[PDB]
Amino acid sequence: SGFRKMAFPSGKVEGCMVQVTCGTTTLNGLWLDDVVYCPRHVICTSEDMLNPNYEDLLIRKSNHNFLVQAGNVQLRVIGHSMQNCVLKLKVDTANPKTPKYKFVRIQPGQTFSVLACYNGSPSGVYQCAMRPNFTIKGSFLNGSCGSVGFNIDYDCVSFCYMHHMELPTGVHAGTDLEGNFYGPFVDRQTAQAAGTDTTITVNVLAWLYAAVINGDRWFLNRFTTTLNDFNLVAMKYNYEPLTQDHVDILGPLSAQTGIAVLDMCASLKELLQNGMNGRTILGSALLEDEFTPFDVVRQCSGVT
Amino acid sequence: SGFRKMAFPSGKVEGCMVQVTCGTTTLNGLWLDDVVYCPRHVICTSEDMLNPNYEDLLIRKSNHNFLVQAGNVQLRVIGHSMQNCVLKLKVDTANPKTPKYKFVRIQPGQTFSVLACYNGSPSGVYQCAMRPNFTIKGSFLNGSCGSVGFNIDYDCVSFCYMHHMELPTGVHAGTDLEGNFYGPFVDRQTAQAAGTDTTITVNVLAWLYAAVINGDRWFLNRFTTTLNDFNLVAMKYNYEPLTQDHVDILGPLSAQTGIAVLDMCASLKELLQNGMNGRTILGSALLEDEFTPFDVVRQCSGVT
Ligand SMILES: O=C(Nc1nncn1C1CC1)[C@H]1CCOc2ccc(Cl)cc21
Ligand SMILES: O=C(Nc1nncn1C1CC1)[C@H]1CCOc2ccc(Cl)cc21
Repeated sequence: SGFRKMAFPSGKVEGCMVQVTCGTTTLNGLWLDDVVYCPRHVICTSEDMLNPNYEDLLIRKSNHNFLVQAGNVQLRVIGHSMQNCVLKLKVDTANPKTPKYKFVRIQPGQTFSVLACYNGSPSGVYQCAMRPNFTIKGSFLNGSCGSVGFNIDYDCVSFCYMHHMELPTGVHAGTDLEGNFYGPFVDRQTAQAAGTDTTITVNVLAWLYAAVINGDRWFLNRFTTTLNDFNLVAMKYNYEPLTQDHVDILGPLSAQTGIAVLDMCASLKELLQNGMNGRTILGSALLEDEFTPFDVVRQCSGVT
Repeated sequence: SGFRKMAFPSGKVEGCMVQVTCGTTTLNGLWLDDVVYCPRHVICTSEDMLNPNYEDLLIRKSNHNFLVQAGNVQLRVIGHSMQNCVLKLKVDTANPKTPKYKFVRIQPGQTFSVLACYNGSPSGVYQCAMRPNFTIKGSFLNGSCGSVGFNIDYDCVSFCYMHHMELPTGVHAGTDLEGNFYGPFVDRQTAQAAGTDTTITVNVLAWLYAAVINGDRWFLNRFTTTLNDFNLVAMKYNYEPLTQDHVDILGPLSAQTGIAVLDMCASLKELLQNGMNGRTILGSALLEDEFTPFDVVRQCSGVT
């Protein structure tokens, strides 16, 4: 038993991390097959970032200007192209450590692990959620750009995020591996305010199921509710509306614990209305929303 | 910016995980050089665990009874010995993926990453602290025994923990890599109650410094305190006593923020006495104690 904010093992992704330098800018790249993926803002100076014309800036760059280093060995760049906000640097060597992989665009509320890197070297791994306002709350310093988010299904790594920037509010923004930003954000140093950071309701419920499975039951009450009644309370508390799709997704957790989804919604409703009263749930004093129902099942079953 | 419960990249440790089976028991082992380390309770049946005589049980086991599998390939066991609560299985092949490593016995309050494994395969990685009562609060299911805790200094992996059991209270106990248990626990299915789980005061202060560095400053007050006055409050709240050694260890964080350690102790004192009042610090509603002052410096500087 016990429930932890668990990240995927990062070894498969560590073997893909490289350093990419263009001029005076060094960031991280992802080396998969004979392609290195990195944020296109590697071509920018700090001045350029204020209003960059990436196509115009890219004209002044040749293959030899992109310095790609894997460990202590240099990769030869034989091609470069821009796909949305990412650059794809074709190298002459396929990464021998390339795992089975996919590029996936996640939905808000989904979780992933981030392997934070600096100069192509891994510093740490943590679990994140794509917030409903399309930001992530990570831990990224200067040089962390190009660090990636991913999920693993046994031996296939699904890359879902590449880190690009920190908004003036300290939250993070990035793209999928096709270079498309999550949300309305652009790779420009400009006023970009995030929208409302609502709570991922289906994730909180999944985490409440994880608590029951792991012994924390104090919050279970004698009440039930309806999707409409629950949603009225969820609106008031900046919680995402719960749909029948979410109820169906919670089905296996409901079956395992014997607690109907709407009964758990009524427990969540009372927690929102009365608070925790100085108590904790799974060692947390707030309602945790960065565990999906799939993460809960996976962690509680031991998927390797 | 941003501060996350970050684990070390686990690739170096993933390459050491093997499956060890003895009879009907399968658990994880750590393969370093030509030795596989695993909990000695791999030789036990569920009945034996009630009152095992490990030396007597071990007499009935030969090298061929320990089945060691690395991925899909079997390792030949050419020797076996018991060192405290761990078995050391000598194999005929040195692990080609053996990283630079040390075996270290950590002190209560120190942190480490756990690579949770099942059948020699990694399932996930999370950051833990050795509690002051010598337990850890992990996420371990049946089959997770032999999963290890470690820290990394650039390329050297310091193994500090091997998972052995879950106490009836859901907390976890284990040994260092010499097989010595942390705390008073024994590898026997018996009444083993944990002592008081006090809060790691020096870690909370380090995390309060991390909050200031990352923008969360609401809790800073106009007060100061003394080590003795602070410790009176810390005793009342089941916080570990703060020593001058702890103040010295917080020195670089104090210097970076310009907030004297005793002033931060006065902030912590008011937080203990008044609570958070429904507010959060680094996205937490409670005082976090599983970040050491070294973790805070490391995360805030970007050590790879
Ligand atoms: O935000 C940035 N990258 C990063 N990633 N995670 C965190 N941080 C930094 C620490 C903010 C870059 C990309 C956008 O253009 C600029 C412009 C100025 C500066 Cl200082 C940084 C950046
Ligand atoms: O606690 C155990 N290992 C484990 N590790 N982390 C978690 N869990 C299990 C889930 C409790 C083992 C070792 C002690 O002897 C026994 C005896 C009975 C049983 Cl059921 C398990 C065990």
